[PDB]
Amino acid sequence: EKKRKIIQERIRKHKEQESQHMLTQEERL
Amino acid sequence: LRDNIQGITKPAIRRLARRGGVKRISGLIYEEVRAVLKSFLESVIRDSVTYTEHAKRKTVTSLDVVYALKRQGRTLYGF
Amino acid sequence: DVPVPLRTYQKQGLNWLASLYNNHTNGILADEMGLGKTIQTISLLAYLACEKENWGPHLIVVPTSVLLNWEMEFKRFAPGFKVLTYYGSPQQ
Amino acid sequence: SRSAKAGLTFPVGRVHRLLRRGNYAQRIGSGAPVYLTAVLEYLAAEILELAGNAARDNKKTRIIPRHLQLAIRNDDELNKLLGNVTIAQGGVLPNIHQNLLP
Amino acid sequence: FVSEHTIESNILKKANQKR
Amino acid sequence: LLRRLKADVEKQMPAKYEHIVYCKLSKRQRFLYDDFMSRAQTKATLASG
Amino acid sequence: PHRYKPGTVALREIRRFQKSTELLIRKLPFQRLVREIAQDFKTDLRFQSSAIGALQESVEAYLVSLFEDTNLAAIHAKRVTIQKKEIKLARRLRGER
Ligand SMILES: [Mg+2]
Repeated sequence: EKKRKIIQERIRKHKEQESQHMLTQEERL
Repeated sequence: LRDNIQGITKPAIRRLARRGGVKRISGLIYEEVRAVLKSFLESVIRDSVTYTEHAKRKTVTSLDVVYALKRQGRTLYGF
Repeated sequence: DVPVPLRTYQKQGLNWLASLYNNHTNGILADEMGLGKTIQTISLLAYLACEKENWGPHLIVVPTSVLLNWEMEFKRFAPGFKVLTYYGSPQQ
Repeated sequence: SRSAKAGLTFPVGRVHRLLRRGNYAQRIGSGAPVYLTAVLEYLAAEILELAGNAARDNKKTRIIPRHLQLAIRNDDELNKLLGNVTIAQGGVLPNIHQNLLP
Repeated sequence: FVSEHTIESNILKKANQKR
Repeated sequence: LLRRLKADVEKQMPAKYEHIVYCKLSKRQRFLYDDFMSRAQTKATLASG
Repeated sequence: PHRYKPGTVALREIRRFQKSTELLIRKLPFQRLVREIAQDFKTDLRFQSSAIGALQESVEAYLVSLFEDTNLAAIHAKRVTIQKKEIKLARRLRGER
């Protein structure tokens, strides 16, 4: 559970870091 | 409160020649066509001032330009 | 805010204008002078560039004495605003 | 309507007053005061077809004064009618001489 | 600028007691 | 309403002072004042409608 | 320094300038010439708003038609570009007076 708690926690935090709009890989890269 | 001309371009007169079918230039291309402009306009305004001084009356709405220039020899459409 | 990766008042105006535009709502942003309300407008204009592919021909209306206080702010804040010039309406 | 006597649709009342009082003929005696509106309808229809064809093309749906200038210079009957007129908000017919050209 | 009761030489000499 | 006053950045704001300076009315100033006051009296001051 | 033969780059100038509704006359001073003409003899014009555009386009028609007639008379001679003598030929035959 601890590993699950931490994995979900900081994947959510890094998502908030990244999840703003994004775009298609051909146009984003 | 009056303003006067400065020479009528190298560039814009060049584009005037460009739409006149001219690529290079001579020494008699820029200035003289503006002289023809001045002569023709002075003739048409001479006729206009004769008309408006013989009877001493003003003009009417924007329909005058098409009729006066047609008598002059080059009129316009667009509106 | 919903921004895309200055000071705090102008970016607060950015935040409010972002909450307004994506809601397609307007606002009487009665900011006192010196708090950069026009910079907040420019911030929204630039934020729209990366928020969505919607740029389009925008329009901004201002007293004419403030016209440098828009174009020079563009050239100082996000100079990426390409501009065509409109002066001498008949031929210039 | 007051104009559908012979396929016409332009207003008649003011036109009837003007043509009857044209101040050029004493009386239009049997008599085609509506023939001015007839040629008016004819010109309107031809302009409609030409402008629809022009606007629908160029991958657009509007008439730029360039297109109308091209249409005006295109016709020969209009050129014979009054060939001393020009269209504004456009350009002159493009030209380059082979002698001018390198 | 204040249009007072037609006096001069009063800018601070009334204020040296007013502090 | 997005209206925030100018004291949000306190300790980074210069103060404000107002200097009061008088100016006497010269002899010619009061003379012209009285002349136009008489003119206004004759005109009824254009201040009644 | 990609400097190519003049006349062909002048040809691309012609192609660019003879394609769209672009106003080739950088010509608000043409408007000032019109103002000097109009106020030369009289005053208190009180005309319409867009009449300046119409009169200027008539000026363009006259001048440009002169340009094509001059170029035709020039290629008539052994000189491709615009010459004053060709313009005299183009204007005198028109009945200038
Ligand atoms: Mg502001």
